[PDB]
Amino acid sequence: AEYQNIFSQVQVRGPADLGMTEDVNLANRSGVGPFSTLLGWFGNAQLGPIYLGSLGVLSLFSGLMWFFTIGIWFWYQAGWNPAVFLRDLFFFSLEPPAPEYGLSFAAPLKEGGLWLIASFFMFVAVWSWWGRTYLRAQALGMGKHTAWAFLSAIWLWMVLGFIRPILMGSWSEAVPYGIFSHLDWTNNFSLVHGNLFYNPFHGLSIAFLYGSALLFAMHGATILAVSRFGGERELEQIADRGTAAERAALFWRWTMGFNATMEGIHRWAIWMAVLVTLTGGIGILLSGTVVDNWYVWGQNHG
Amino acid sequence: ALLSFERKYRVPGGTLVGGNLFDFWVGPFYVGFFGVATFFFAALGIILIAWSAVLQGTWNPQLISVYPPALEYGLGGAPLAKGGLWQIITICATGAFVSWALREVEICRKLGIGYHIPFAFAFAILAYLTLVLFRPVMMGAWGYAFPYGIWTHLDWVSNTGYTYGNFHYNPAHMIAISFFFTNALALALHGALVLSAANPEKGKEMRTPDHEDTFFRDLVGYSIGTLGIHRLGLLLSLSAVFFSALCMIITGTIWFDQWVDWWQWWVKLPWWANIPGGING
Amino acid sequence: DLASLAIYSFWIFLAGLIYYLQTENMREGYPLENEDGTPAANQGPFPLPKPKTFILPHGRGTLTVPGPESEDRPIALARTAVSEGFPHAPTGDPMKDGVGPASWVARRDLPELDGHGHNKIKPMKAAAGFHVSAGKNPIGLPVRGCDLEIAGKVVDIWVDIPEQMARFLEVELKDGSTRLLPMQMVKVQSNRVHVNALSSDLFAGIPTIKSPTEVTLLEEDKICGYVAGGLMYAAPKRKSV
Ligand code: BCL
Ligand code: BCL
Ligand SMILES: CC[C@H]1c2cc3[nH]c4c(c3C)C(=O)[C@H](C(=O)OC)c4c3nc(cc4[nH]c(cc(n2)[C@@H]1C)c(C(C)=O)c4C)[C@@H](C)[C@@H]3CCC(=O)OC/C=C(\C)CCC[C@H](C)CCC[C@H](C)CCCC(C)C
Ligand SMILES: CC[C@H]1c2cc3[nH]c4c(c3C)C(=O)[C@H](C(=O)OC)c4c3nc(cc4[nH]c(cc(n2)[C@@H]1C)c(C(C)=O)c4C)[C@@H](C)[C@@H]3CCC(=O)OC/C=C(\C)CCC[C@H](C)CCC[C@H](C)CCCC(C)C
Ligand SMILES: CCCCCCCC[C@@H](Br)[C@@H](Br)CCCCCCCC(=O)OC[C@H](COP(=O)(O)OCC[N+](C)(C)C)OC(=O)CCCCCCC[C@H](Br)[C@@H](Br)CCCCCCCC
Ligand SMILES: CCCCCCCCCCCC[N+](C)(C)[O-]
Ligand SMILES: CCCCCCCCCCCC[N+](C)(C)[O-]
Ligand SMILES: CCCCCCCCCCCC[N+](C)(C)[O-]
Ligand SMILES: CCCCCCCCCCCC[N+](C)(C)[O-]
Ligand SMILES: CCCCCCCCCCCC[N+](C)(C)[O-]
Ligand SMILES: [Cl-]
Ligand SMILES: [Cl-]
Ligand SMILES: [Fe+3]
Ligand SMILES: [K+]
Repeated sequence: AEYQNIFSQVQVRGPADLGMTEDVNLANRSGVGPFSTLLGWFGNAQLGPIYLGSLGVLSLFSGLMWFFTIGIWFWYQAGWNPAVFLRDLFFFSLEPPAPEYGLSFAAPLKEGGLWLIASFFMFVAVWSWWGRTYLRAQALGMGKHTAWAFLSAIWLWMVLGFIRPILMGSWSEAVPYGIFSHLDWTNNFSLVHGNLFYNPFHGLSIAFLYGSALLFAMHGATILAVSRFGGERELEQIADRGTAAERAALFWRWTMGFNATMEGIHRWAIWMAVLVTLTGGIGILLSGTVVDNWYVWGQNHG
Repeated sequence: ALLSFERKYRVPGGTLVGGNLFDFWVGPFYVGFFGVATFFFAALGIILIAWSAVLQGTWNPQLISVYPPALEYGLGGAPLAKGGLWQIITICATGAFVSWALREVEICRKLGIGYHIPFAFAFAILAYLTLVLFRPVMMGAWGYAFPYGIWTHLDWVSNTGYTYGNFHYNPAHMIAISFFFTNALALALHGALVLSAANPEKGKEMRTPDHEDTFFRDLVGYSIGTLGIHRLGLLLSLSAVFFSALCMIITGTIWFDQWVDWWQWWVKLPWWANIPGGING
Repeated sequence: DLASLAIYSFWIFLAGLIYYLQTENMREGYPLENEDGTPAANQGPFPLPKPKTFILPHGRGTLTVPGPESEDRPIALARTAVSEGFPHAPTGDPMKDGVGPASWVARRDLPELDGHGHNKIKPMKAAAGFHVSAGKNPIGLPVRGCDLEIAGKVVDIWVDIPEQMARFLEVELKDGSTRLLPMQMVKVQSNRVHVNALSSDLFAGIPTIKSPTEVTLLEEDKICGYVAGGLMYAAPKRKSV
């Protein structure tokens, strides 16, 4: 067989790569972690260094407190018994306050308060992490596309957990922290809003989610197909088009009649992905605020 | 018309069938024997769909729907009006997809590139064939396939899922979803990453792949690298489709009860089955 | 109704987005050409975008696209038909002339640089601290062509320093000179390295590098093109296997 370049045949290693400096405060980088020959068959073998300034510490601490809060509730539900905790793991659930409390913070700990504490910590963890994505880009002189992309994911999450509950008048509308309980929530949400397949924004969100799989299979396959000419060196193919970039375009021109460039395919990419959650969040936000029943709505609007 | 750099690559050769008989282009499109096969299968397909439309009595594309034979037909043939057309259109569809994959192989051979693209595509085709061919055959009837209609196929998704309760509880389906959501996460990151390096802050020099590794290591403590990430996207998206095919091939065949109840095997392991407390005691 | 307003607006946005994306993907290769290299009459309904300029690192200049497209090299091919749409036959040896699947682009004849301005790809012998860390080490193995004959022996791995990966094998020929083989086009086996794309007699014609401790982007393209070309053009010399 031709070698297909999914796994490497030979690994080479050199001194740990401590990274570019540009404007980064080096006092906040760790040393390098270990090298993993296991990862190195597929990607880079090197772990670390990681940058952890104050916003990183904040984000991690908060993320851990989100997790500790949920886990405390789970162990309690398990009667402090480890066997039960493992047995029933996917069944435990930290549930928001009852409708009766609206948007207040008056609910007892065992019945809503703990949920708010958990959400509080999640909110801090995510937004400070969002800040990290901007700031690490800025220190390296780079564009802010990652932070802008991450924001599209934040959008769905904010809508589900915070914006839509606030607009509906109660925390009882937010999502519970539990593996099965959150799946039950999702299912119920569709039923109660007359079936999300009738929400055109849900349909679009699916188009994009499937489309992202289509597109990354296309793109990943294409780059690997032209790796025998250095295709994965995309930045330098952008700066100085090579026969990798030309064979890649012409594959697609000849197949489907049009094609991308090495830079441009990344723009099709970022947008296919980001529109999953952008359209998704619109779809959800409209549900029960403006549209109670997508079936019904669809009968009156095409 | 050609791209500015295209002519040097439009040489003879690479065909799998027909020698040079079909070694040519129409505009940008490569033809080949598989281009002719594709056109034939697609064209016949669309014509049969259109005729089906006429027997439904509509031309609205939001209403046109071609349904497989009813379950009573088993795996036999059915009259055209009542399932036959679906069976023919499925054969045309399959023919067109495989012809498309094989045309892609011819294009690779002419271009001197690897075969990764049509190989990837073959996963999509196998997903399709699981729903319209393999699953219905194992379940004993074409009527278990989905119908070809913009909205009617969505009805089929929903009826098929609710046959087994909340379909969320299918474990292969959970894995499949994980791969889909992870794939889209990976696609956002990769696109943003390359663009952030190609389009730095105003007035600054393009960054380097080294800057891209640095960004990720600074952020999460790890960078998969530029080969890595293309390997990853391909793996994530192909795995998402493999697990999709899997999650349906087992449904109605090896498992056909409510998917939530499958999870009782774990809960009822003997060492903790009867320990009191928790949700299940 | 607010949902109707949002979906209507979304479609308008998505059409403008697609427009914008398609025009961004026309910064290379356009305007479209006739087969003789002159501008085609039908450019499509998308106009070329306004140019952008990339500032290249390390004093290497800028790139402005779209701009004047030109191959900057002779294309040894000729028409085989009196009308548009047919193949173009090589007029000499397509492997030597670099056409078809043997094609290369006139990239810069300088090496690709890393973040620190050092050559990105080096022979491992010149790469401080670099060594094989996993897998069969190919240095020392004889190299076999698709004619099942030995074309030479592996004398080094050329490695990407910043991404810590093997990019080429350097292969010494019967006469003492060396060539680079792309890593993606070799199969490292327990007792040999096998090259499907080239028969042993084609190894000498692999395009050489002008300095033995670096490669230029132009040189990579000639090497990679040539070796890929062999899939098609060495097919006569390729035994069943
Ligand atoms: C995969 C699991 C289920 C299923 C579940 C869903 C759900 C759930 C949804 C869709 C949605 C869609 N599905 Mg479906 N769908 C299935 C199988 C298929 C098949 C197939 C031959 O196997 C096709 C062609 C489609 C096609 C479609 C599109 C009509 C629509 C957007 C998809 C998209 O963007 O994908 C990603 C691909 C791209 C972005 C590339 C572009 C593909 C284009 C849009 C395909 C057009 C097809 C055309 C209208 C069909 C006729 C072909 C002609 C006769 C030649 N589905 C199977 C049965 N599908 C969504 C919708 O809005 O439906 C109304 C939606 O919510
Ligand atoms: C019975 C169920 C209903 C249904 C109910 C819903 C509901 C309810 C929702 C969806 C939504 C979606 N559904 Mg639906 N859905 C159904 C049928 C389908 C079918 C199908 C084949 O039948 C498909 C393919 C889909 C597909 C989709 C997606 C397009 C969309 C979610 C996108 C996404 O990326 O979310 C995942 C992305 C996120 C959740 C963003 C997360 C971002 C945050 C910031 C990450 C934080 C991480 C945190 C810090 C933890 C860190 C962990 C670390 C590893 C430590 N649905 C049926 C009809 N669906 C969502 C949507 O947008 O709908 C419009 C939604 O709310
Ligand atoms: C645009 C649409 C898609 C998208 C995009 C997207 N997501 C993103 C981004 C972008 C562009 C980021 O930049 C950001 C990121 O950083 O990615 C690497 C992110 C992100 N998307 C994430 C997840 C995520 N994204 C999802 C979805 C999506 N993301 C969409 C499909 C989903 C789902 C549900 O589909 C999930 C679950 C995170 C990986 C990351 C944001 C991180 C974050 O907010 O973190 C805060 C929480 C913490 C810091 C707590 C972590 C605690 C650690 C585990 C410490 C461990 C120490 C311990 C002692 C170890 C012991 C145990 C070990 C032995 C295991
Ligand atoms: C395996 C991972 C993912 C993937 C990958 C993938 N798809 C691919 C490829 C790859 C690698 C290609 O190379 C190929 C391509 O050319 O893309 C531009 C393709 C392709 N994926 C496509 C679509 C597509 N892929 C999808 C999914 C996926 N593709 C996965 C998520 C989906 C869905 C629903 O999620 C769709 C809709 C096409 C754009 C393209 C293949 C085009 C093709 O086969 O053309 C030849 C056939 C015709 C032109 C028409 C045939 C007409 C039929 C005879 C009649 C129609 C019958 C049909 C069954 C009716 C459907 C009705 C619907 C309402 C349900
Ligand atoms: C579970 C993963 C999902 C997380 C969800 C959130 C996004 C992902 C993030 Br939040 C996660 Br992956 C990040 C968590 C990582 C926590 C790491 C701990 C940091 C640490 O221990 O540092 C302490 C310590 C102090 O160093 P210092 O004293 O500064 O040394 C001197 C500096 N010098 C050399 C310049 C002089 O550092 C060390 O010495 C040990 C090195 C730490 C190893 C590097 C961490 C590797 C990380 Br955890 C990798 Br494996 C994560 C894997 C990929 C995650 C991908 C997530 C996205 C899908
Ligand atoms: C982030 C993904 C982790 C990848 C880990 C899996 C790699 C296993 C590779 C085995 C391949 C070994 N070999 C010699 C066949 O190439
Ligand atoms: C803060 C807003 C919440 C939005 C949706 C939350 C669903 C979380 C999914 C279950 C997490 C359970 N876990 C990881 C703690 O075990
Ligand atoms: C997302 C909608 C799916 C259908 C899109 C069909 C696009 C066809 C593009 C082919 C272009 C061929 N040509 C010569 C006109 O460039
Ligand atoms: C699959 C390609 C999607 C692009 C097509 C959407 C653009 C149509 C915009 C005009 C439609 C009429 N309307 C209601 C939006 O004004
Ligand atoms: C999902 C949307 C993807 C469809 C994109 C349609 C772009 C068609 C571009 C055809 C133009 C090609 N041309 C003539 C400029 O070379
Ligand atoms: Cl492999
Ligand atoms: Cl019918
Ligand atoms: Fe890429
Ligand atoms: K060395």
